[PDB]
Amino acid sequence: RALEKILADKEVKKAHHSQLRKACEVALEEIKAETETLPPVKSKTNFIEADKYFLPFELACQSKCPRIVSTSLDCLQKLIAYGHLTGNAPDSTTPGKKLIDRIIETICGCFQGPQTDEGVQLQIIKALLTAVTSQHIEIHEGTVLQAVRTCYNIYLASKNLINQTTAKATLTQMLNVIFARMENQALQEAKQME
Amino acid sequence: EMRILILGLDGAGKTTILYRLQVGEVVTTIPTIGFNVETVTYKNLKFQVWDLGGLTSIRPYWRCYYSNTDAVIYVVDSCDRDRIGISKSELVAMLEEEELRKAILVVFANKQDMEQAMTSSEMANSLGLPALKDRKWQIFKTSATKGTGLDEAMEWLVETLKSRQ
Ligand SMILES: Nc1nc2c(ncn2[C@@H]2O[C@H](COP(=O)(O)OP(=O)(O)OP(=O)(O)O)[C@@H](O)[C@H]2O)c(=O)[nH]1
Ligand SMILES: [Mg+2]
Repeated sequence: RALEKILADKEVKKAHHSQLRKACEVALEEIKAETETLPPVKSKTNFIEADKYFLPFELACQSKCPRIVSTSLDCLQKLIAYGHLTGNAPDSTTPGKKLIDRIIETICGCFQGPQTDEGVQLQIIKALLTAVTSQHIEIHEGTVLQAVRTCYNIYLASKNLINQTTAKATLTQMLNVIFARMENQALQEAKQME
Repeated sequence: EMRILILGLDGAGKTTILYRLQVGEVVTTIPTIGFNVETVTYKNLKFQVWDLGGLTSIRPYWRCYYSNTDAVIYVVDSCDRDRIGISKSELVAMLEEEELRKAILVVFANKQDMEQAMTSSEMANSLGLPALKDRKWQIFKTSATKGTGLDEAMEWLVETLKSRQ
């Protein structure tokens, strides 16, 4: 349900970048064919799980208008925390890394130095958080590291104290989450052998 | 723009409140792990309101977010007779943090609409609110679902923030 509203809102800001506009339109159309409150819906299969519907967002993050990057980071964070973006086999890239690791890399890639918009900065920190910590999806440990890195980068090189203390916070939370998951994975290993 | 933490145990109604405040409607929620942050405008004041999850395991992190907090909306389930002691002890703990010395406290005695609800007075006593030192604070009977009491609580918070050294 959220999907439709957000995609139309995606069309509104700018068409000077025509490729982005077109990709949003195609994804919206496929949604209408599959169909044949404005915040995102519940997990169940009845709702057609939006996976490769993703691509207009990769645009939204690499768009320049920081209010639309900020928008993208937001709605991603939402639906991924709802369990709507489970991820799949490597797409348009070499294997040894699932599609989840791809979206995370594209949210890490919205932050480049202190210059970047702070609304975006925070949105990143937030998306990065509910990503690592989603009950629903596992991560390649290198993608974990990249998440951690981008966060620590925002923490050190920010110049917006809010985003500093929240990046410090999500930093703690993320590290503690992933560490605990590694702990009981190893303890199940130490017991299944038995 | 002012900083608000919405805190309180898991299932209290924190998230429901946040989005009821932002977009004026009730939405369906999940347990907030990590956080939600949204910007809320009320009676023409701009608030950055942060909703954090209340799950047992994710409570220790609340303190990481206390920095530069103008006000805490502390949401308590009025029907949860079982863990109000926990609400008390967790509130006691957070008000000891130096970061929050300047902070205004608003207690949402939430889920008032429900038959099993404790009275506003009973809850205040339960939380040891009258025992509060140097806190500007008030308690409010609320329903996030029905929209009950929210505007009253917000009017109070807004007027109270309009009080500068
Ligand atoms: N009857 C009644 N039910 C409510 C009220 N407010 C919230 N609820 C319900 O109780 C649930 C509370 O969940 P949330 O709003 O996520 O509470 P939360 O404290 O944000 O939860 P965490 O983020 O997991 O700590 C919601 O699913 C609502 O349907 C209320 O005022 N009255
Ligand atoms: Mg919640």
